[PDB]
Amino acid sequence: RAKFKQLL
Amino acid sequence: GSHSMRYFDTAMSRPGRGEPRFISVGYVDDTQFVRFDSDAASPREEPRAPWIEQEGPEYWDRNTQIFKTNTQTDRESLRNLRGYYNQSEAGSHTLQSMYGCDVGPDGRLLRGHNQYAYDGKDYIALNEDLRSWTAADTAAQITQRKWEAARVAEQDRAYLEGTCVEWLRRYLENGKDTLERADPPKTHVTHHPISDHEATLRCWALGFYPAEITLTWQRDGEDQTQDTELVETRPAGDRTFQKWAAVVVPSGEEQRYTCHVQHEGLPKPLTLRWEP
Amino acid sequence: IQRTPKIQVYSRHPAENGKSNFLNCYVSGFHPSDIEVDLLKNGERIEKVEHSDLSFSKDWSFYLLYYTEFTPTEKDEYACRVNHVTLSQPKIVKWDRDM
Ligand code: NA
Repeated sequence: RAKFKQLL
Repeated sequence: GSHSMRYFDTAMSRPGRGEPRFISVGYVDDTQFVRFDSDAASPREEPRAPWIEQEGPEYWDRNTQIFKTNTQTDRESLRNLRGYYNQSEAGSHTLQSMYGCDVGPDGRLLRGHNQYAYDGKDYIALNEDLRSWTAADTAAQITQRKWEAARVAEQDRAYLEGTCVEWLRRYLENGKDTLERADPPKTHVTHHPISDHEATLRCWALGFYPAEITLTWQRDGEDQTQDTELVETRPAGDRTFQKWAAVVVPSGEEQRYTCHVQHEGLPKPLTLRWEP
Repeated sequence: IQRTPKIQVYSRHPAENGKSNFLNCYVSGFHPSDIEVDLLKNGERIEKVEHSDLSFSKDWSFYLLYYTEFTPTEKDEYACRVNHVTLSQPKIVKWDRDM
């Protein structure tokens, strides 16, 4: 199950 | 008996050739179970493992939504990183990430991972505490302060300790016949004359899963690390892996050499010799 | 800033002349991800070769597997031809049954 990534 | 779920994401800009390509591939150990590629012509059918099929369309929709959001986030991240490094708009750049969790035979969390690299260089990583960050440089310090301000580590920790572990356990159950089956290496030793004076002994391991394996040569019971050529473990295309290790030995001295093989699928470690 | 690909060319199953098999070219350890791989039969490009999905190792270096069905013989020569930014010219690695 994928993870929401955060803006660098 | 231990296992890992890991996503490997690559976002790569390509000025003049559209928006950056985003691809995310998810693995349970050495088994890919999902791919999302922004360049794919028709999603679906982008590949998914069998034991993923039973999860149903709501599961597919949810993951697709996350991948689509991740595509945009990584594109914006690439724009930010270009600025952080004072880079021109002309070059291609690459943002990679790895995230996921490791569990033990009992399914308990061993540790979580969430880390990045820019242009092949480590950029930022969530520490093993799942609370603090290690930034590689003054650019990544900008990301660190943004993530600290938004309490991002807390969100990553919740995913890593919760979602990640719970879904890995589910996948393992549903795919037990494959994911929890270790296939041992099929092994043999070959002999390849180089000259009248010496020959290569090559110890082969074939057909094994998972990829982790130890393959070594000893001479008179002593490790030959420096004199051993060890190729990288390589996929066969049927889920299994292959590897070999080779030593150059003096003619007639072959029986002094032993190949040693350890792997999860073996009831016990192997010792092999050339058998002419 | 760049890493040159390692290249291995090999079969899925033990080679037996006259028996259908799969020819693999595994490229790994490279960066950046741009790469061009051909499988060759007697020097000519094999059509419709498939490949795996771009992934990488924990040191961030990329890997891809290119593959096609083939039936080995005594006479037919197979190889893999790779181009990457780190290479001045395409690198050709021959299929050798013993590797
Ligand atoms: Na990425």
